Amino acid sequence: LPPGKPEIFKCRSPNKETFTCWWRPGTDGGLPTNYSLTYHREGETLMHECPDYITGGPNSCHFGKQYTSMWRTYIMMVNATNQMGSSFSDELYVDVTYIVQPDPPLELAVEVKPYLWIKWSPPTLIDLKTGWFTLLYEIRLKPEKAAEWEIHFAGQQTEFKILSPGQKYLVQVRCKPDHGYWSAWSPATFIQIPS
Amino acid sequence: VTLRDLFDRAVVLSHYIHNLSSEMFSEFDKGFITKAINSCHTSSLATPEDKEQAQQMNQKDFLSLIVSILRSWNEPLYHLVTEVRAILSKAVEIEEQTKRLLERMELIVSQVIYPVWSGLPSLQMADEESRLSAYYNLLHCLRRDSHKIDNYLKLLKCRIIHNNN
Repeated sequence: LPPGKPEIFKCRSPNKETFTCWWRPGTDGGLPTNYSLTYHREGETLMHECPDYITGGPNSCHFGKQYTSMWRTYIMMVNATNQMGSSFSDELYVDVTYIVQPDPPLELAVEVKPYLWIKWSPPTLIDLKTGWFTLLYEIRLKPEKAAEWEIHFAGQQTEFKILSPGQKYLVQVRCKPDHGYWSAWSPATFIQIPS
Repeated sequence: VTLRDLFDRAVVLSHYIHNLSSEMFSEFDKGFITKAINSCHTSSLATPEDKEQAQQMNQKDFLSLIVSILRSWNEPLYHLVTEVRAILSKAVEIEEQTKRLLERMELIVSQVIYPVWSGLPSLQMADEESRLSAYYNLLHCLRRDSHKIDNYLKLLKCRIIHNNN
């Protein structure tokens, strides 16, 4: 009848300016009517509550840029509660600096002139121009029944070029920050090379 | 000599420094995060924590900071090595590079007062528990500050030698 010890199982920042964490209802216990996320930051005694339970969706806390600092630990807890009782997640120690994983890149186009010409864009709402964010890219591609993919690292460039038969290629691009996590591959683009 | 050439060099160094301190901290792990809270000698400083505060802070100020932060770390870096003798290997590497970076850094400033570190006793500690807390705090703090400098440099470069493009 009472919950259900919860877990904050991941946090992620897509751009060092905001971030979001996520929790799972607990290892068997009752149906939690309510959830609560509280935290403090180092260099501060003051106890906070989640600023925003909506935008991240189901079982999530979203920290807008107004509540997001780089280089400062966040000590976090979720409370799960019933008419019957309650339980507290373990404290989670988390630092925005080390949970950066951007969205995938946008508008992957492929043109076919002796070479093919791949072009993409940053995920939106990264701030690249200013120096704040630094985004490395990577490209994979494969004929249609190939066992293994071919990966070409492309650094900070938003374009790249390969030298190949008369064949159909699936191509994908992903991106990571200078230090952090690879985005997921973007959706595939398709290109036929003539003779 | 050129404000360019130098910046390019700095970032190259900063990025490389942040990497080594990551991996060193990383393998060093092998619940101490709990005592690392508020443990860094640079906490005292007024560093920007946002894109929005980094932008609001000008070239001059921003660069003094960088040099303070770097000046601050040769002390602990040096005793970190001193005391210590791959975990040894990387430290001797970080000491050098930070030295080259502060050099390049001091160049930049001519063309365009820092916090003391006193956790030495704490590294030479009788009890293994405390010893490891102090080493963990050191490393976690260096990883943090390497990251911050790198990011701050990457920023000013864009600001000044690329007018934010």
